[PDB]
Amino acid sequence: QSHDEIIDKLIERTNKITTSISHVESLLDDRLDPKRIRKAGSLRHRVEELEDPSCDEHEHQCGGDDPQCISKLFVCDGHNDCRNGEDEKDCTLPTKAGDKFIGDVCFDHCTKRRPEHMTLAFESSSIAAFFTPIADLHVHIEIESETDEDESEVSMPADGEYSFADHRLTIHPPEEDGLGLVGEFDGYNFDRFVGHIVHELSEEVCAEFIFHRKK
Amino acid sequence: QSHDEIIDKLIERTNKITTSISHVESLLDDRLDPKRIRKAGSLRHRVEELEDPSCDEHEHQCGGDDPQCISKLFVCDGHNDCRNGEDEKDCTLPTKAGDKFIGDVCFDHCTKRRPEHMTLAFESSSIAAFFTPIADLHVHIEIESETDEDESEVSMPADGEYSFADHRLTIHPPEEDGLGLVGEFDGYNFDRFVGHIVHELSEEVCAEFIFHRKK
Amino acid sequence: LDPRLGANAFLIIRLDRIIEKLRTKLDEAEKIDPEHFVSEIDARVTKIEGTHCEKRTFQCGGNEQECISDLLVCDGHKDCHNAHDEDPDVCDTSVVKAGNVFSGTSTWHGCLAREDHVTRITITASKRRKFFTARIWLRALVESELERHGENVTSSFNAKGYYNFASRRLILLPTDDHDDHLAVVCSFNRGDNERAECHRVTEATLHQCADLFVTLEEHD
Amino acid sequence: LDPRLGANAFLIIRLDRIIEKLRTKLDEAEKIDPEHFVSEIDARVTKIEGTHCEKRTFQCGGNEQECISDLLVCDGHKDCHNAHDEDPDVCDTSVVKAGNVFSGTSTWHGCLAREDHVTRITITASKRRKFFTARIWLRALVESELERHGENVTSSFNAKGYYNFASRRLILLPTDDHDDHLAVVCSFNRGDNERAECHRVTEATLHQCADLFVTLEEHD
Amino acid sequence: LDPRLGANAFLIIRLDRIIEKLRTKLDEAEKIDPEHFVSEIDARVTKIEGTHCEKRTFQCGGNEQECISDLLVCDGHKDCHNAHDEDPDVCDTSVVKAGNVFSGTSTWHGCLAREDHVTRITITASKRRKFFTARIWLRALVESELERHGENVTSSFNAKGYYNFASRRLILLPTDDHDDHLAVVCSFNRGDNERAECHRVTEATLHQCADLFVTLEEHD
Amino acid sequence: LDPRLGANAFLIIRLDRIIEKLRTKLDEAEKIDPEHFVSEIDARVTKIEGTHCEKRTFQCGGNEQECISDLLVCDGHKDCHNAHDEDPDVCDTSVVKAGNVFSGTSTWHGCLAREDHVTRITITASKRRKFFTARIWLRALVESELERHGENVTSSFNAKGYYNFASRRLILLPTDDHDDHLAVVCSFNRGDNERAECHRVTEATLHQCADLFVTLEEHD
Amino acid sequence: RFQYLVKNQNLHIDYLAKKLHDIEEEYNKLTHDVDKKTIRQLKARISNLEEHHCDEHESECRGDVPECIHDLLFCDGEKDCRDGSDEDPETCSLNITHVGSSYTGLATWTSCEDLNPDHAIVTITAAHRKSFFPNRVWLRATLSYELDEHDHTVSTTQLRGFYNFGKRELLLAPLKGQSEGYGVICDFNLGDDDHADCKIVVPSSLFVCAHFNAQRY
Amino acid sequence: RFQYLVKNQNLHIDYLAKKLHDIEEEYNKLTHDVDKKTIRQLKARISNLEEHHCDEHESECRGDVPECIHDLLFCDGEKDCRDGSDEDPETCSLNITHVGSSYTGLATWTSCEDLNPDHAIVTITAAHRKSFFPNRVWLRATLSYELDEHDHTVSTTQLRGFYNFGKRELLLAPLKGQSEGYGVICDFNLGDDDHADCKIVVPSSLFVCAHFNAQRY
Ligand SMILES: [Ca+2]
Ligand SMILES: [Ca+2]
Ligand SMILES: [Ca+2]
Ligand SMILES: [Ca+2]
Ligand SMILES: [Ca+2]
Ligand SMILES: [Ca+2]
Ligand SMILES: [Ca+2]
Ligand SMILES: [Ca+2]
Ligand SMILES: [Ca+2]
Ligand SMILES: [Ca+2]
Ligand SMILES: [Zn+2]
Ligand SMILES: [Zn+2]
Ligand SMILES: [Zn+2]
Ligand SMILES: [Zn+2]
Repeated sequence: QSHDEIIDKLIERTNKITTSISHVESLLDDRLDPKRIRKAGSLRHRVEELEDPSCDEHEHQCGGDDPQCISKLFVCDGHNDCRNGEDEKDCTLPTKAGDKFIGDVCFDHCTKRRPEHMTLAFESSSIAAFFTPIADLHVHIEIESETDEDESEVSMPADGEYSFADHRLTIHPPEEDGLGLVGEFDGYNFDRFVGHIVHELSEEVCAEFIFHRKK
Repeated sequence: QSHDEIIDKLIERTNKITTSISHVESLLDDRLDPKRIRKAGSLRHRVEELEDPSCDEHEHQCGGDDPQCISKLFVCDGHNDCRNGEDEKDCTLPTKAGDKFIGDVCFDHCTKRRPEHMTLAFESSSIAAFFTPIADLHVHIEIESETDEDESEVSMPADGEYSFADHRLTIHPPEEDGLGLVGEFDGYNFDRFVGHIVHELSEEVCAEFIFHRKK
Repeated sequence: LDPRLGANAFLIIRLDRIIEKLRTKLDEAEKIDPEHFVSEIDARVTKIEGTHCEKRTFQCGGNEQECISDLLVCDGHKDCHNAHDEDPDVCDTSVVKAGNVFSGTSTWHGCLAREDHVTRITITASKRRKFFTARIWLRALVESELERHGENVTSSFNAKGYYNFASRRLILLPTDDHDDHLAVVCSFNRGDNERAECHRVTEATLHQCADLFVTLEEHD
Repeated sequence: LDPRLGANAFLIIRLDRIIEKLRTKLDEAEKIDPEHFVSEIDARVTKIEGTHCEKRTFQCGGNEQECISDLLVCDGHKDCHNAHDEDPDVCDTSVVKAGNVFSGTSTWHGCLAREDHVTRITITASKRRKFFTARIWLRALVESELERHGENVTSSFNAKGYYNFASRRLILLPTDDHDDHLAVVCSFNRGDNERAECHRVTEATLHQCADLFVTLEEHD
Repeated sequence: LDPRLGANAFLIIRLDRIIEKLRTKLDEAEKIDPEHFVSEIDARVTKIEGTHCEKRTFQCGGNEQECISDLLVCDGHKDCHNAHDEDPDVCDTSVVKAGNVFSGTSTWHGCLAREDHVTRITITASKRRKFFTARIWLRALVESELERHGENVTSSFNAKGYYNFASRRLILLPTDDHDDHLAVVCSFNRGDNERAECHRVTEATLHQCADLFVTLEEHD
Repeated sequence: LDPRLGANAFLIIRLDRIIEKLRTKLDEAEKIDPEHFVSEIDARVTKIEGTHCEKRTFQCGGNEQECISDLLVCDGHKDCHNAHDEDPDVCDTSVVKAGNVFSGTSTWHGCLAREDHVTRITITASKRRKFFTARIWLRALVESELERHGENVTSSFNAKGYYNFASRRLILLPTDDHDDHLAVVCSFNRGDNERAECHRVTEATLHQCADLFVTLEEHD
Repeated sequence: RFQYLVKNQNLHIDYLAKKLHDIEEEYNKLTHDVDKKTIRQLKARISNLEEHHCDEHESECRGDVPECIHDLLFCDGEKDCRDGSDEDPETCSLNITHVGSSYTGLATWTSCEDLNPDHAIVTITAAHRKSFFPNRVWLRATLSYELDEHDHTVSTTQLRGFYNFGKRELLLAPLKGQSEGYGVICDFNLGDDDHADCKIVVPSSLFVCAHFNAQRY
Repeated sequence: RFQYLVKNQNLHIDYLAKKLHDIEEEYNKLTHDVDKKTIRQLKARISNLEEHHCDEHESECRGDVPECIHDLLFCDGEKDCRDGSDEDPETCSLNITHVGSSYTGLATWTSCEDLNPDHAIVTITAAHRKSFFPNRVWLRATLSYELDEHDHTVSTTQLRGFYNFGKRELLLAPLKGQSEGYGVICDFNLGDDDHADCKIVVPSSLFVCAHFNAQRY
């Protein structure tokens, strides 16, 4: 009631606040939830795609409340070319060695197997020390086919690069049938990208697969 | 990175949990929120009033999942008369010395002043050591009237008791006009009670005021 | 750094007492169930309002209100517009699952000079004719731990009866036990399958000899 | 600098005891009020000097001295040259606000063989005719905790009367209580509205049966 | 108990760093506003969908869609069925409150060999005819910190114009400054009153000489 | 008891280093596999003893020895008395699963003045006719990182061929690459599906131009 | 040598995390709180069984004091209730009389047509509130009820009427001159603006031809 | 002598409480999160401007893979979409075709009647789903639109039709033999089950007589 009850009151009150504190720290973290950011930013992108092009054909938009067009050859090159800096603050390579991506077909008018799925394994990836804007990749495109007369499996290897310029990895044609893969990343996602199979020469789309990062 | 970064990781994690902990302690407190209890229990009462009487005229219901009727003369008497104990676990006197209650009229067919308000000040309150079921009170009923021919003020004093038996304080007639006050408490509230002004002899209701505890 | 690390413990030890005390709260919380209480009031009130259907009829969903004979109460064929007369929750067999035990105090006010004693209704068996689901036929054991000349005695008897989903009524009649026992009757009108309101009655008039509020006994 | 800072505390702890003891002094100070005491003497003396106005008349400001009939004492119309006969402080209704309670010892020397007991005058109600403000009409309850044959008894009665601003007199007559009670009469001549000088008297002769000095009871 | 109390401090000191770091988060949180961002997309998209009303007309509430001439845009009389053409938020005078300053980069692509420079539109004055509210008439100062032969120069001029609620357009023409300056034109289509999309143009053809995205400067 | 408990730790800390060092041993243990090594010797020796069946025939279980034509090697129909010619382990498709990569040093001694370089056989695709299982048809990529005039070059070519369970032979011929590449031929006679013995040869005579021992590359 | 005290501390924590998850888990396996919209309906249902002093043509203030004021005085712009409850938004909500508003339930007829329980739908077709007389929101609606559950014929009578803020009752009658069909009375005394106790009446005597408890949408 | 260290500790705390309240306060003065029902409407509005491959008579699965299946196959009991999105509840919600359902907006006519923008109300009067043919929820409704904004006359035509799960479109036409009025098409491609893009058409050619963006209630 003195050196006993007046000491356990200046304690049960220390906690009664330590709660109200972390309680807010939560409500705050809820509005900074990065998962919410990308998810929303991702939505923004979809819109940016509908709007008339913000910059010329071969230029990179730096966004922000004050736009600036710089050459795509400058995105992630080591030099601060944009006032805001976008051209240099987001240079993380998504498809890096070891990573695997599973694609679910949804429109196939050309592949030789018209497969249900299509795995995309990234073997190696190296960036040239003097040209940061492009990372070169080596990939194995795996496929599990199965008909009546037989049952085949495939793992065609192909070279390819990833351009931080527009988050688009181009995978050079594996087989000599003029068919290559071109997946362009969301910008904020990186665990799912639409993969278009095209005729390199023409650039004709003839197969769409939604690729998910196999985690 | 060793005795520096491995020590601030076994710390920023201690908190990362101390949050998830108090986070739940909150969700729990939210379902035990006493303010919610009474508020709901209060609702229960309103219903108990519509249902046929649970016990005889002069008996107290102990409630619970197994009901038992005991004499009202046993509620808060010092002896454990009910199996569950209700008759003895809720014996807190609401209107105790010092307390003031403001009543808002809403139906007045008898008071001499047909006043807009009506203050109820509790001067003294004492309980007889051997008869706990009834607490005796001394109250001053204040009134602020004001007409054309004059402007009166009143502070009539009256005796009265509070029966834990049914949370009903009876205030004996102040003036010799056979008019007394009878307010019955919610059971769970205690900061608001409906005050009926009646003719003691008859027990006729002729004035209703909602009394709020002036806090 | 022995201090910042050896002290970061007096910080953790706290969470240990906290997390523990927190266990006690989660125990208190399970006792004060809202979605349950509310249901008690709903049923409590609906009892006053009274189903808008004549005796022996089943009232359907508060939206598409309509009366159904309890011979279809829960027969397997969609009879109400909202099919509320086949809604699983209405026909939970578990209310009177064999092995369920209900106890409570039986206050007498009608046909016996008995002191407030306890009754213990326990379901013995329960058949459900596959060609007539509207009723759960069942056998049960009724015991009454009451005090008589001297010490504690036990007046028990075997019973047979049925459970009606429509009214959530459980009727238990004596198995011809020629010792003249009062048939027990329970209604599970309380918003749950745990508690029921019972009465001891004469099989003939159904006149109420006593009030009995039972509760399903916990199995732990 | 652990010393100059850890010691600058033994300096602050001091102010803590000081500030506290200082609270006690502010309590002692409220009891010895000067502007109040002085007023007691003023009134005390004016009582000896005596208003220079004939009975039933109101004396105005010590500068523009002049007599006014208490039928205007405080009627709402400026009657004195200095208007002191409408000065708020003269007509503070609060002196006899309903609910005010005055207690004190009633020493008897005239019409009763009573032992020095206490009287408790408490204002029940108070009307003030809007067309005649010069008077506060009021009802009150007079109680007298006195000892008689055996133990403590209470001789009380209801009273009706009025308060006159001009003379700060409060007259309370019995509400025809045919038990023959002595009308009480108080004057608030003491420089404040808290204390008053009273006497029990016969309504007829106004002969003084007893002396009673009351004080307004604190509400805390 | 020097230990449990002197240690209960190392517990409080924690909350001190916490509460502080928490301040930083509340600062980060104010930068990432959702209800605002969403609005940017709404407007961003509505811009693509395009109001279903012909040029110079005001589209009303997405529920009771209907076209109104901007001569009523915000005139004081309920013209739309939903009255959205008088909704306060549509006619916030503050968008172009006198004293507001907008800056931003002006990229040139049409009528001048200028290097990407900055323009600074600042509202000088703003009258609003009480008998014709549909428009905010205003004067403003346009400055352009651009580099020429040598160092930093400043090509500024005074302008007069108006703000139209209906289209949230701000038109600023030169005050006959015979130095031939390109009239500026801003639209506040961005979901807020802080940012606007502008263009420098020829008052005649309204041909777009340059793109300019301004932002209201903070006053702290 | 601070000592017996605070010391019982120096006892546990030990198990921590132990358990860790123990991890290293479990790593060393995975490298020295017995049931595998033994198999290497079995096959190694059986190679000397030589299957008692004529070329292009499959030897069955060491108990019920008997010869089967590799056109049935693994066709789906029980052909041997012990059915060893359908035993799963004989027809593990995985030996040459598409995506498998084999590397190793190619020492030349027959048709090219090449310095000991490395070859990298990697299976591109693999079909298996459902009406003729006895063979795995496959396409593959053969690369040879060899040094020529100056620095590191790469002489690669696409190949087509088949895998025969009976002999665990993998034959890879050039896809008509008119650059004249030596067909590669591997036998997985080593007791496992990881290692194989290869030779570069002329598709005509099958004359051996070089020795190449490959190993399946780890995928981690 | 150094992590000897840390390697386990992180464990004592990895511990708490579990003893807690095994709690947050046992939590979810517990009935959640009830939507306030439910309690509201109870307080309503209940408040409807309790005794009420307001005499016909009068409804009680929504305040804390159950004062009774005449129906003709709710939502008229002048504080008539002691506390002004007759004018606060929660009372004068037009939520009910909004154009297009539609309430339906299962009509079970007890007095004017063979028809076996069928679906009734009273939906608002237009409604204006005369600027100078706010007490009433004059409106027009349609009452439709299925005829033959098999070929799906359905009767659709046009109605006229108003909505009483006081009684919180929707009162509609046939337009006069169209096969003289039925009328309909809906009480929204159910607690919120989406549930009502409707009854198809005979315009003439307001006599209950059939009853149907309705919901909104 | 003893509280000399406590009397202030409680102060250091009474302190934090304030430095925090002055935070929780500056918090509320910040825009709250947006109701998911809003984002949903955006993702919708947006998704409607994006290019879509499904050819007339086909609608895309609601799954993550934008696969196109024929309209005649949604909600028929057999997983037709790669992932089964054509059969999950969020797709086959009857929420729209519920009896009594009513949608209204402001109809602004562009081709078949003098009428100046007036209120349009398409409300569902009855609707059954043939047990063996789930793809369609056959129904009946009423289309009402105000005539004279002054005397409040209002047209009420009865309709017949169904609701297409695929296109998420409500298609109603006049019953045939009642003044040959109009029909109505409502697309609920707006994201949720309460907003729709309705257009009053001429039954015969589905030609747009007028358009009105509707909401439910
Ligand atoms: Ca750059
Ligand atoms: Ca007791
Ligand atoms: Ca049935
Ligand atoms: Ca006067
Ligand atoms: Ca207007
Ligand atoms: Ca075989
Ligand atoms: Ca009013
Ligand atoms: Ca009938
Ligand atoms: Ca399907
Ligand atoms: Ca027109
Ligand atoms: Zn018995
Ligand atoms: Zn006396
Ligand atoms: Zn300029
Ligand atoms: Zn080679």
